[PDB]
Amino acid sequence: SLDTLAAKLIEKAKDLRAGNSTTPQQHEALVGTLKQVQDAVYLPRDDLAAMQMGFVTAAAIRLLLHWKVFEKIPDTGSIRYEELATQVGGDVVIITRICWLLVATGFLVQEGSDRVAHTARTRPFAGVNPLRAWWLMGYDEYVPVLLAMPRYYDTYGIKEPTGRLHTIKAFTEGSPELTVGEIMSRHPERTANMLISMSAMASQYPHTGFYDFSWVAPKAAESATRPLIVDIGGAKGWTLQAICKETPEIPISRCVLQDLSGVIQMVQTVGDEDIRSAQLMAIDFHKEQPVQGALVYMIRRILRDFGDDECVSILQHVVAAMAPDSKLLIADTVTGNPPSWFPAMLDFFLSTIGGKERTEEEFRKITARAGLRITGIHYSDKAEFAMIVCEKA
Amino acid sequence: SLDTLAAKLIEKAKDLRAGNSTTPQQHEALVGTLKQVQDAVYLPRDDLAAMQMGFVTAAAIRLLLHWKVFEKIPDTGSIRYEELATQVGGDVVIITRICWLLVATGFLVQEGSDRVAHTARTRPFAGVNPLRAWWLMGYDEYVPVLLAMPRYYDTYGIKEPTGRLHTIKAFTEGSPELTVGEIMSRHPERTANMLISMSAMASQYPHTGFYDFSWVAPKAAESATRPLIVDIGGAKGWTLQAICKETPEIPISRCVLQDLSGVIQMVQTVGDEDIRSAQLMAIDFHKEQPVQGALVYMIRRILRDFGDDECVSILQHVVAAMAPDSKLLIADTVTGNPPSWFPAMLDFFLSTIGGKERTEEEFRKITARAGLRITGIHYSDKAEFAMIVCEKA
Ligand SMILES: Nc1ncnc2c1ncn2[C@@H]1O[C@H](CSCC[C@H](N)C(=O)O)[C@@H](O)[C@H]1O
Ligand SMILES: Nc1ncnc2c1ncn2[C@@H]1O[C@H](CSCC[C@H](N)C(=O)O)[C@@H](O)[C@H]1O
Repeated sequence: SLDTLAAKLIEKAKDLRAGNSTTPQQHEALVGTLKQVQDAVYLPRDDLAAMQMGFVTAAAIRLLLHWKVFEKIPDTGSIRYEELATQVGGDVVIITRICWLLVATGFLVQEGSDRVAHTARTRPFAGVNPLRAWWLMGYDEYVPVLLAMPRYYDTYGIKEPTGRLHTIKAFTEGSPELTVGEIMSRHPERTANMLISMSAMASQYPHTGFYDFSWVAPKAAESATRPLIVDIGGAKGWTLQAICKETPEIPISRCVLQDLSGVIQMVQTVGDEDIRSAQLMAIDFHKEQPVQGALVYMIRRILRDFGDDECVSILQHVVAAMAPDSKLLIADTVTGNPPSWFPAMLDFFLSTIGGKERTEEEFRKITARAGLRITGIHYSDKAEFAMIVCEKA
Repeated sequence: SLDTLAAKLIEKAKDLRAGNSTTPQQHEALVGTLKQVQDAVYLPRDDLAAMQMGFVTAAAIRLLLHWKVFEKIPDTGSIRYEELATQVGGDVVIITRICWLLVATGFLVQEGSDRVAHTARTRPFAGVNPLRAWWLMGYDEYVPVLLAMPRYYDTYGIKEPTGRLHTIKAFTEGSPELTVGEIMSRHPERTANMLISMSAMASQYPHTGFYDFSWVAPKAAESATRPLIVDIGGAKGWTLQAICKETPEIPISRCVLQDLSGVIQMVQTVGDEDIRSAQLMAIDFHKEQPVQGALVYMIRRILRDFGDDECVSILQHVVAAMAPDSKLLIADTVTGNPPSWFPAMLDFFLSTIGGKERTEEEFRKITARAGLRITGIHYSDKAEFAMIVCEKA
């Protein structure tokens, strides 16, 4: 309410006067209450004007990024607009007008009428760091695809986008007949930033803590030879390392990391001593599962990138390798009906490449097509991210 | 400070509890305080999340609008996603996934597992109305232009765009020979939407209530043909209708509604009997004012669309048509320095069409260059909006 929002501000202001910085918990509670109060107070004209302001504050940030303006405003203190314009090589009037938008929305501050300064909200834009790369990748790569969606569905019909061909992304790029991978292969720099981005995306999901792997240990004692955990598309093997650190009774040397050859060779050359103790295999999980009869096959944050038919193809190759008692674990969001905001947004972004976040019933459909039955679903603390446990039907 | 902000929230809360209802001014003030709270507590990750939520929500709204979903969701009650999908002729799965984005933020409500309902936030999208038209103008006609700004300034240099030709909008449209008004005026559905949007946001752009016209009604008696008010670029004459309703002794038949040929022809097709009884007239105000000796020439929300020199040239044509007792009235946004929140947003948008928001002093310098003397400036008490009353120097 208005009063409880006031109470959280009074508390913040008092605690700062006491040299006690804000808790992350305290911060999320304050911004959540603000949003609640805004949703209660704002009328539709306020909602829509706030949305339009969001477009122009992002466009202003993008333009000042392009002009290298945030780098020229010093981390502390200020710079005169005239001096900023000289260093940029442009007209002080237009540079000032763009800065004034960000002054009016609290991103920058003016010291007098003559000078401009960073705030905490703009310092991440003044140099190299993951937030600035994440920001630029969302803006440059996704906003035009979002704007192209009405035209996309005009062309293809109001139908769920499911293939690796004719994606919204590739359509936006002008090459719907190519895969996003064929398109990105012609764009070195953008391929570099797409690799930065989705490695940062996997940083946000827990590797362990919500699923008990210890049932592997008695199987590992009964059999000295059976492969234990096969990580299909496991990137640099960090999930396997975390699992085996968590349960030392699972020898990483009896686990298998599968990925693309370029990923495996850099694991062979730079990864830790434990991940190099594992069996490392270049594979194409669209075509093959080479390890036969392992206790566990794990597919983590992969199926979300693909439509139902491509997922069933991936799963059927694994099922063919499974022994009757093997488990296939899918680590992904089991999105709710209706979904919470973060998975709902991620699902919208996945629609541009042919993927989606699946409900429990949708996961049951594709696992059954592949000859599997879901026997448990174990949820993490994060946004319905879960371990789906499957056995042969 | 946080403490003065909390204080304002608390006193707002008390009046509501105490029975007194929120006046329009108090609503605008509370929204302003909530924005100040946002600027004071948001961190970069909150800004990134808000940018992403705004862009995704806008794209979901635009798609569901384009698909006629909001039209098919009943005004109250709920409708099954399957019925909705059948009625719009689309796949229930992709329609649900998009609705789920709006459900997650509270724009739509989901009932049970399979029904969806409007809220007050989405009913504006269900049919044609001024607020929806304002939002569509921003989103369809300007958001793609924001994305062209870096290329535009790489093409023409980092300098304030002040020309009526080669605007960023015309650059994006591919029509270097045309002003923005001409571009819009050549497409019937874009024109129709623009006309409807001119009644929106009366909270920023009031049509009556800040300037007294009753002095015109005596002058009406002094002649039978003398034009009383000439509405230069008056769109569909909404402002003339509002003036003539407020002062019934100004007959609309003695008023002239002027606009581009494509706009004025559409006004003929969609206008009611009242405006069709005025004198409609195609003009080009960059080159002419063809009505000589009218009592009042009104120039409402025109000068904001053009740069200084162009505004002087437009005003000069009108000055040349004025009789000695004529008045030239400029109705427009008048903001401070730096601009307030809403004019700051519009100033950034207007840079794409060669215009800007202005202070009172900036307007005084332009009227002086045009040979006008300002005899009064009558501000709205609810908006940064004024009537600037002028006569020949
Ligand atoms: N056809 C293919 N065969 C094997 N691996 C592939 C593949 N296509 C993509 N990959 C790999 O699959 C991974 C998807 S990102 C998922 C990584 C990891 N499972 C996690 O915890 O998030 C990438 O590392 C990529 O290199
Ligand atoms: N060269 C020109 N000659 C006449 N009208 C023009 C014009 N260029 C733009 N316009 C008109 O200027 C108007 C700007 S929008 C302002 C409309 C109205 N006076 C109001 O305040 O509600 C539009 O209707 C547009 O069609």
